[PDB]
Amino acid sequence: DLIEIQHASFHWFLEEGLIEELNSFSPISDYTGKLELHFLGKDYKLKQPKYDVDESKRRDASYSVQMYVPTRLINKETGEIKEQEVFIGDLPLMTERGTFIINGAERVIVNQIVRSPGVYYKKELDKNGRRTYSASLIPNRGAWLKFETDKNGLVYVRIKTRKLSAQVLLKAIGLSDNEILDSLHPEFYQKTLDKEGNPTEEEALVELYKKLRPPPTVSGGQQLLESRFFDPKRYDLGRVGRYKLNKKLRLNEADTTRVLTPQDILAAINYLINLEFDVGTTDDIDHLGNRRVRSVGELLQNQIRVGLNRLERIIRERMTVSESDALTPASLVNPKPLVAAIKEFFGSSQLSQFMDQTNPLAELTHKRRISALGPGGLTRERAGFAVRDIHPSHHGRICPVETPEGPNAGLIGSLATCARVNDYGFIETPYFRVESGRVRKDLDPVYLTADEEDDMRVAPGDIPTDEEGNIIGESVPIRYRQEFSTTSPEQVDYVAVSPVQIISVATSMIPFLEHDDANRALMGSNMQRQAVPLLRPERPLVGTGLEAQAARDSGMVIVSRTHGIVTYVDATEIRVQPHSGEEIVYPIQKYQRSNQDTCLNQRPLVYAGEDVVPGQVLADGSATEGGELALGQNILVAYMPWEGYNYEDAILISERLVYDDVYTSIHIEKFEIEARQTKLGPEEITREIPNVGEDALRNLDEHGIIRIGAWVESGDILVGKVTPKGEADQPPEEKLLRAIFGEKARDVRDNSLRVPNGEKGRVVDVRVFTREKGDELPPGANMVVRIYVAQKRKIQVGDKMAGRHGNKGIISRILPIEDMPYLPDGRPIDIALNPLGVPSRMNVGQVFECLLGWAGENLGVRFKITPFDMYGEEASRDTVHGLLEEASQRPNKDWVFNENHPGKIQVFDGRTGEPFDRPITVGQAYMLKLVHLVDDKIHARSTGPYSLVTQQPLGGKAQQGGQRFGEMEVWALEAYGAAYILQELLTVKSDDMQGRNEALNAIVKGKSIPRPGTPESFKVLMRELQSLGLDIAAHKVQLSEDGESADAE
Amino acid sequence: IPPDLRPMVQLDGGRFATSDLNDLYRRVINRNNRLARLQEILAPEIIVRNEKRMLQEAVDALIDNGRRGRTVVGANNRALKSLSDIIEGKQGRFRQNLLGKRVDYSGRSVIVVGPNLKIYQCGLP
Amino acid sequence: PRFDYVKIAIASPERIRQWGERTLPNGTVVGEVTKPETINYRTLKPEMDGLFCEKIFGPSKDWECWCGKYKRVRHRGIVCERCGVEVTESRVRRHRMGYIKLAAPVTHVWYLKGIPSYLS
Amino acid sequence: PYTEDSIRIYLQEIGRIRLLRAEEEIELARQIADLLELELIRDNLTLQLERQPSELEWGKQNKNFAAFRRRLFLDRRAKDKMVQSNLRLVVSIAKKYMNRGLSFQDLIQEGSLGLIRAAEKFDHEKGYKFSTYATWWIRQAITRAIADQSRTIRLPVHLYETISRIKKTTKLLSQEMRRKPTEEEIAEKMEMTIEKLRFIAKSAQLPISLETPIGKEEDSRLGDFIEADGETPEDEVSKNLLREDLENVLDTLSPRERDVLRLRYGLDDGRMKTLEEIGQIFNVTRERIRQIEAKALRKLRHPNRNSILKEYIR
RNA sequence: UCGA
DNA sequence: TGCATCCGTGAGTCGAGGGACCATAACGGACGGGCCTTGTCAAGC
DNA sequence: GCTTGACAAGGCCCGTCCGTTATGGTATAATGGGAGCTGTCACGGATGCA
Ligand SMILES: [Zn+2]
Repeated sequence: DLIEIQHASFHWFLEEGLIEELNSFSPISDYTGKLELHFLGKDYKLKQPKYDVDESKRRDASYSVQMYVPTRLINKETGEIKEQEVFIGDLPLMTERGTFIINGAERVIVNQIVRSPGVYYKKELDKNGRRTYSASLIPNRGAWLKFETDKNGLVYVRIKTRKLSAQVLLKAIGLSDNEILDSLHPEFYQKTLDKEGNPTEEEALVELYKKLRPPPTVSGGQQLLESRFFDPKRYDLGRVGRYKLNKKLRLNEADTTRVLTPQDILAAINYLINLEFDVGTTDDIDHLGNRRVRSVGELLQNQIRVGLNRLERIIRERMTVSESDALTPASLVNPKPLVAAIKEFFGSSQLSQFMDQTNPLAELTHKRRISALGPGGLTRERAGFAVRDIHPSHHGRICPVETPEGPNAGLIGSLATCARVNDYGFIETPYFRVESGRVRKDLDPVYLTADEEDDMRVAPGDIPTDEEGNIIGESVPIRYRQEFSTTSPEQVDYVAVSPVQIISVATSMIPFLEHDDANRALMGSNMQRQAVPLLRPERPLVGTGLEAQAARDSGMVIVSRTHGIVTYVDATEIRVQPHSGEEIVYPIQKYQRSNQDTCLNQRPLVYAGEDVVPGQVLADGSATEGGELALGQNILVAYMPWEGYNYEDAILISERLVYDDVYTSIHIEKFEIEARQTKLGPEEITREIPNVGEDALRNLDEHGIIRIGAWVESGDILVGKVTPKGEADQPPEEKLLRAIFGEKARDVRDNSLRVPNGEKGRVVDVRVFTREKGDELPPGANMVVRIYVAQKRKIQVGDKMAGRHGNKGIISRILPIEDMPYLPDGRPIDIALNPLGVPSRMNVGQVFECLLGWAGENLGVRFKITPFDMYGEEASRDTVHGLLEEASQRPNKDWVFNENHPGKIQVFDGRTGEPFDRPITVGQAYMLKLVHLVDDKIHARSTGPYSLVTQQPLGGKAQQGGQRFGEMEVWALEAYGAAYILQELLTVKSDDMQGRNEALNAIVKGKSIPRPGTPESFKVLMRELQSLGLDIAAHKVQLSEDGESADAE
Repeated sequence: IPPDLRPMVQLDGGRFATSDLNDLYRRVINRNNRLARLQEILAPEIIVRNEKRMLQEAVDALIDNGRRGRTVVGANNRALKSLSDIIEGKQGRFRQNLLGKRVDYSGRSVIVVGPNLKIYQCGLP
Repeated sequence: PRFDYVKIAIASPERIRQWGERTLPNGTVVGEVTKPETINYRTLKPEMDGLFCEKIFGPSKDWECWCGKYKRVRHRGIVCERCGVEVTESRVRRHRMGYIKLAAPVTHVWYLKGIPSYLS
Repeated sequence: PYTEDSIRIYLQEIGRIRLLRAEEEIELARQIADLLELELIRDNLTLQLERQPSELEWGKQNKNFAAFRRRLFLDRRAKDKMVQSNLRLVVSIAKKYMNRGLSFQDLIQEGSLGLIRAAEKFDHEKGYKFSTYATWWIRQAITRAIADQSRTIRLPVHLYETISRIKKTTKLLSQEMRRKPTEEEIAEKMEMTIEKLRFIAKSAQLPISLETPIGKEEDSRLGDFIEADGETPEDEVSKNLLREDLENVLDTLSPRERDVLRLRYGLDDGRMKTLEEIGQIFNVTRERIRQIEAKALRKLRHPNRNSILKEYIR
């Protein structure tokens, strides 16, 4: 299973994470001691949800459950036990795909990588001086212990504040002079004991309080130090903090997990002194053995911990004011601070991200992202060069290729294919045991938790092995202590289980990965997660074979579980019968809206009367073919330059891709309107709207709302809504115009929902959610109407297409089939790609892919080639050229392979009919269609809305915004002679309530006027500087007159 | 400041969209009316001294929030926008509204290569 | 208009109150903010003393005062004797500045905590 | 030592003052009660001494005037001692209120205003302690401070009792009706209409800030998506083009007929005039200006020389 | 977060 | 009078997306009748 | 080409009605606050510490 960091994490929270939080919260007491409240956390209910999975997405709700615990309220003096179940909070459940539904939108919880708790030592040179060793005891939650060591044998303890001597903390926790020196070399400790005095057990708590809290008190020094490291519910090492203390310092005690042991502070000082004696290891901060990951089971444990602490303040403020008895325990627990704590984590936190649902490849990748940012991780400004590079401990755990380019280059990683996280939070990799030069591929792997660095010798999965005898190679390259070396095959210990263990699940879909560059393989893995689901997908011919596993783990593929006989198959359900209440129904969704405006259509695959197996595809998804995944189409390609139509990364396609419904996707948009409550009068949805005739009232059913199946275009009316007005401030021009022809204006105003510019399609869902029907509504709303419009988009000029090797491009021309070049059998060419971008970017694998897919086209065999071989030069060139020779041995196909030029044939011109001078490489390429279509990039504005303060035009496609003329754009016009264009762009086009009126009136009348006025943004800055206490004004230097000018008035 | 430079509009749901200048102006007048109340009823001098210290901190947080003391917050845990924090930053009035503006009669689109054309000529939809 | 140079100086307390107090046909001036109230919760109209007051910064709507009875374009340039709001355009609100009279002096934070602390 | 936390500075000046005993609260209350009768005489004498009782001492009725100032200074020091020493009680009460609307600094200053009022109304003859009676006045001045401050569009004091009354009835209906809540059951037990309850829920909404980040980063704010309350220049330009065409059909009429339609609706003057004010500047009485405008509006409705005022109907 |  | 330590100042440009309680008196808008003020209708000077 | 009595329509004006709103009070005793900062790099002053 590829999703185990989400399913096993939420399963741990429902049985171990929720029980541990309620056991530490209980019991609580009052100020006097009259009654006590303790919970029973291990007997909670977790009742049934309210709505369905598909119903919660359209009703704008969350798939959540109610949490109830039994609560026993006892009293100290009077014997009474009050058992009652009290509501705790709303907990959203994880769906079957591993996601959550928050406010009708599907969301994921990205796993965040942080540092592991423990002690870490570091050699630091602050200046050109001696060698200083530092320390840092990091807990899971609480204060930090930073031990430093200066020159001349002075070890200090810093607990944010100023540093202090090591004897001050070591004596205040409770110790003797003989219990320190017996377990310490004590000759180095005499230099820090001379210039520190010699305090007793009570002569150190007073001096500790004088420097931390600057009167000292004998009772104040004990309450300050115990609350930092020794008090419960304020300092936590964690289950993994106790494990890292017993490994580094080699401690004998274990299973403490709550209180910091004072013997552990003595062991951290002893390891720091011995670092000057050239013994001990300096820890690394970028090592994956020191870096942990956490998931939904751990991140939810911190939100209930800060949510129950707010509940502890109200539970102690209600058992003291009410001095009377006979009170119910259900009124002591207020669920309001804990409901708002869970709702803030799932909807308002940064780590809960919007789920990418373009294709099943992006859904599987987004659940396995390893990001180093979040509330407790790193910062965008605090990220440096060392944290973004690849550590040598990332071999097989984190993918070195798949990472987003730009700002987050290296901070957001991806988990590898065979990687696995244990219960402690460390990434593990499987390895096969090698015994005396023989790979023992018979038993289960070892799953080493990054402990193979300083102990084991690990070989990758690329060495030639024999059939159970020995290893063929005499020099095996291995890795030992983060360095590569070639040793004997009898000296190795472990070997990798797969050659795709290093790369992730999205990089493994690229065939011939070893022939492509690592920079273009980064782009090829990112463009595969943006491919739209087509209308009829097609499986690739040069697939790697891992597409079948990624389709079943995405959750959008109906699988069988019963091993039965299929009875009834239609377009909505599949009914089988289980055998060794026997009729289950598998529902099939038809054209459901996704998050990225794509389709989630499922098609039936099986027929009636067929034996099935557990793990068989019953119904494939939208971007999924039969069994395996399918994100694009296999069509003909040719690497030849046309007449400037493929000049700089441009694509020339044919007309055959248009009328054959190739690269044709279905996009479903969703519109929203609401009949709110205006204080002047309630708004309602009517059909008789003013100033709109029969040109737009054709699809309404006398209710103001459109019908199902009506073709809407740009500028129509979906929901006709009116709004009452109470202005009554008519100008004298409109009063004279209305008095002539009559037709007195009504009190309503047309606020109908309309279709935006460049939008069309067919309406498929006109679901209306009103009150008194069984659904909750937001306050200040009478009727909520939701309109879903689906449209069928073909492939056009301006769309961005790409392949699996980073050869992205934008189509500039769609030629007919008689103008495209044609093969010597008469078959035309679909895509005419440019061969100039190939040798400059090292995209060699895309030439191996098309030449192998052309061999699979004439044979019809659908090759499955795994990456990272076999014999050198005999597995990539002679595989392609050897299989192209077999396709040429057919009696009908003799023109496929040539002896002089192997990977080339003769191509004829379509316009003139003459052959070209040189042979051209042809093949069957697998191209994808990305989400960056030409329809979403069109924006234009003449005059629209304006800003609130600066009175400048707004910015945005969805709100009719204007393009920003920034500071780099002024410097280009200032370097030109364009002074009148610069004054026009800053005055009459932005921030002038007077200059915009006269400039617009000049074009309609036909006589332009010069000299625009003062812009509004300068007068805002003039009033802001006067409010800062600065007498700033503008004057005139005219003859015998120095007067201030009034820019505002 | 004039009230249009600290605008108070109402959203569609009924909530008001106030500015951070209104919360910093209200802290000055609430601590100034309390100081005039304590000086009238002959308050103890330990309360008048503490009231004048908070009046000193209210104006300094209004001018430059976080310059001398701690940064005051509101409902959300972000920093409040003072009078000086709207002109010095990258998102201030100088670098986002004076040197660079959003212009009218503008638009954008993706570009494709046009052959069989000339220079000083572009394709416009 | 057209200006030739911009000069910046330290604002005296007689200069800050010059922007605040405005001439009104009455006995006293009303251009001082004394209350922290902005608007009303029942109606969307401001109060007669506050940060959004109409007697200090001007009328909220065009040619309409706060109390009523002056909601026409006929009255231009007069002040209502019942309320005190000048009947003029609504664009005058972004040009008028009030003032807050303090009960204790307060040092400026730019001159004290600045570099190199010109107050010290 | 130098520090920056102003709450730590004020808490150090509180702890430097010794607390009062049980017998010292009775002693200081007698001088405050002696100060109550001293200010009541001055409040009764200021209505007949031209509001200037600086030397008018009715309590004495060089040695008597010096002893009167000694008793006035000693009585004001007793009220100075009772409020200053009981400042630890204000911190213990205001620490349970520093989460709703105000900070911890503003609650101690508002709670100290209730400690002054508790010192004047403290009656030592009843026998109760000072900490029992002053708790009712510190908690009253803190709760009144959240009702009057800590909100931009502030709500009255009686409205906060109405919101707290709905929250007690909704919790009451949750015990009787365990599932399926509604809004009509809450308005029935409150004896109010269904339209008043929508006004309570709208006024109880907290205001949002204009500079809050609406995304996952600090790239955009809330003020970038909010339109201004102003008319677009497309309606202000065509308003000027309406003057060029409305005055075109008026120049073809009579000069007497054009003068009636301009001053009536408010053209070329900025002010609307009635029918009687046009009749007083002319030598012709009523019922002529009405039938002239009835004749002027009749000829403009005919399809003759008025074809440009056809698509102006909005 | 994602494109150049 | 020179050497450490701390604090304040900077760190690319565009576009898309999503997102406590109660009692009592003062204050003010709503409702209703009276009073001119204003628009309209049919003949008659 | 103008003029006069008649018939309602409606805006202010001035009373009261009751919801709304500002203000003061309650008596066992109660007496110093929480919530993060701990992985950025470079330069320029300003203390301060010998
Ligand atoms: Zn008025």
